[PDB]
Amino acid sequence: NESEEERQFRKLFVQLAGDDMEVSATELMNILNKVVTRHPDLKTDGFGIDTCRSMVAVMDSDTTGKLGFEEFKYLWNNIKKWQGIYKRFDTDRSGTIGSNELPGAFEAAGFHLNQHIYSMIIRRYSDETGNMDFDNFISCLVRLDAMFRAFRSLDKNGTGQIQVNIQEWLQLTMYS
Amino acid sequence: AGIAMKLAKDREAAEGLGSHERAIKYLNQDYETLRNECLEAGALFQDPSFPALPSSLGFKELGPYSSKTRGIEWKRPTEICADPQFIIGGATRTDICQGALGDSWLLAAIASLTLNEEILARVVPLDQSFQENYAGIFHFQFWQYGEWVEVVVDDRLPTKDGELLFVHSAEGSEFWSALLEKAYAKINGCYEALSGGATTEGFEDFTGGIAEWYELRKPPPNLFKIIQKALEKGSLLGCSIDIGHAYSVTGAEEVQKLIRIRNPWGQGEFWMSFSDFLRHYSRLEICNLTPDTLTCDSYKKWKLTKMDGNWRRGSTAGGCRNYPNTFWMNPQYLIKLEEEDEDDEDGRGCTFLVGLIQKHRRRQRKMGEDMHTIGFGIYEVSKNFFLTERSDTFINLREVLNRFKLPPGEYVLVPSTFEPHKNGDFCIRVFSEKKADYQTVDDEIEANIEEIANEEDIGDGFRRLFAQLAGEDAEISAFELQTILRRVLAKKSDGFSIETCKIMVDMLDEDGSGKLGLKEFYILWTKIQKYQKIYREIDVDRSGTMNSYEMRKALEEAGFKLPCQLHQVIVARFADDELIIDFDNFVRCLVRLEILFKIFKQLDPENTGTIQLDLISWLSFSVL
Repeated sequence: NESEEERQFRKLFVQLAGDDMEVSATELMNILNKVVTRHPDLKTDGFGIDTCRSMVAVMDSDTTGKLGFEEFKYLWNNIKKWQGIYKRFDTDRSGTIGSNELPGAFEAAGFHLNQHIYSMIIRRYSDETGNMDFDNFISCLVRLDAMFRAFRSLDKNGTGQIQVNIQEWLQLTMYS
Repeated sequence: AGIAMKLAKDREAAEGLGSHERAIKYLNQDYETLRNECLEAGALFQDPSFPALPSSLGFKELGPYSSKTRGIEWKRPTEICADPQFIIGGATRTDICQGALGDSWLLAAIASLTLNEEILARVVPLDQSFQENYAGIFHFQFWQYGEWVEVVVDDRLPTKDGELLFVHSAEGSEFWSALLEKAYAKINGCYEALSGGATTEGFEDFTGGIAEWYELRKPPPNLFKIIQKALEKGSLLGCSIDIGHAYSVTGAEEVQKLIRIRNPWGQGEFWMSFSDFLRHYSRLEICNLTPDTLTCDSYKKWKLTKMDGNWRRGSTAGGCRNYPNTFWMNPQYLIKLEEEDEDDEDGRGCTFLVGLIQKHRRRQRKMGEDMHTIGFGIYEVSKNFFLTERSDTFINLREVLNRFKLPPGEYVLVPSTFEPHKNGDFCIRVFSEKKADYQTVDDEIEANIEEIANEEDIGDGFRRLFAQLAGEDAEISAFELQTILRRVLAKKSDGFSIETCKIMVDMLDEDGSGKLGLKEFYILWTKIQKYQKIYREIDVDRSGTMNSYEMRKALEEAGFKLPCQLHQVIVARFADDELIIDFDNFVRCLVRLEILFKIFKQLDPENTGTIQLDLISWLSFSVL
């Protein structure tokens, strides 16, 4: 079954929503920021409400703005893996990851794109100096993962392509 | 997870997935595939998803630690009798019965499947047995809130001292009934979940039809006509005396008025005056079959329609006139009755049945529990404004059904919860004498955005202050943008978030630089003025904010009309708890919504409504 980090988590869920076992985006925020931001080997103020809302959004296929526990376990897992990666690259523990290392970071993450997408991603999620922080690194990975998966989902047979109508599109990109 | 899961499911359904002939595979287990594996590996199937342990029994009344589960030994049929049979043909009666554990409403609902072969097959595959390709595995088909779901189970039945503790044949030889009940418990989480059941739900879940029920102490008029017309449609009628034997109505004639009663436990029947029927029994349950259920040449069937929808706190959860402020916000449907019911006695009209069943929710632990108080109103005659023939009937049942005979025309159906602000899903079905037309009544997708034409004009001061702000490149960044607007709006909500500003830039750039020029800053400023107006004119009580429910209004003013689903999406994603949408999110949504349309339009040159993307292009547009 599940594990010690999870049951401890399941705990917080029960107390918060009994048999509903779902969490709000702001509830999610409080939880994770009691866990990720509190360690001397990772400089971060934690995740922000917008980062959390996007987490709930990409993980919630019922349109209720509530994150389910099974979904949260999946998410946490990814967050722990990407957590390790962020440490491997925040060398001076500066709080961010240099603009030149990021491409290798996303690649250590399994996401193989091209120098242009990162020259789109970096520019889109970094601060003005060109560097990304823990919050944004995670935030960006959640979506890359979300959209990788959606693509697989709408491509049952494995044709390297998907077709979508205006309705499917607005849902796929609005709720994220 | 993700709406892409739902979007794939919808697609599958649109092609038959969920129909009786292509039943959804519960927990993805595929009967054959699992069977054949147990054969090759020469073993007897054991269900991973619904193991033979206490958890498959209960959690409270029948939970571990409880002295009711102490002693139970799961055993297969082959070990409880010397040649167990799945089903014995040539039956003229049934001998089903319960064990020490196991509800009685099951006898009733299960016994009713013994009267018609065709109705039993539908829910109990006939090509099964303990002889042929046996491997300790059986499947069954149940109807679930609209679609069919195939379930699998290993034949391990709970026993306590060589005696089934639930549903079993009296002669202890047949086993389909015991298995059908095991399966039904699985798809319900556990045997204990069946404790709070009701024959009407069983009838539905076992056949896929709609069930009218009548307390005989307050019968509707022309009941005898209803019964007679149901029997003609091959409907399943059952009656009883409740406060314990379930009988069925198998005949009704005028020669006086007579209804024939049959005991599924005898092989015999008998007639009685309609008068006695009305006085002896206390409940009549009519299970009205869908038109595909029976194939027996001409048995005369109903015409069926069914739709799906939901209610979501903050956007679509109003319901019940009593709440005029939100009522018009629930989903809305339209029924079109043409040909009337044929002659006989009473006046004219079109007969039809309407049922609204609320789908399963996470916290439902046992059947019949934590059910929402539902109901629906009907009105005689885009998405209808607060400017909106029966209605009423609001109970907390998993389904509310009303029978009607109305003059041919168009009516508007408004399903809803009693109180507003409650999340739940649902399915509506309409059974009718003659062909009727269903149709959703909602806003079609539309975006009509005002295209400002910057051009000359643009002031002297404006231009000057800009230059003294744009730096060497005469352009600013999303970061500089934030700070510039923060100062301005500082003098409602206190500042645009940095994500808001970045998407602004992605929208107005077009110069492909990551920065906004003078003309591009001008347009933004213009659009930023509009938003400020709209937001202001909605906040009629100057509170500095807006409420989730006003969004539909606001979107329309910004040039947008969207379907209920997208409105749910928008409030779920941008409104905070306590359904309030601040100004930053307010414009975030508008900018985002506009950019998403422009992009679709660019990727759809032919203007076809659908775009074809590959993996790499898909990631680029999904997140940039």
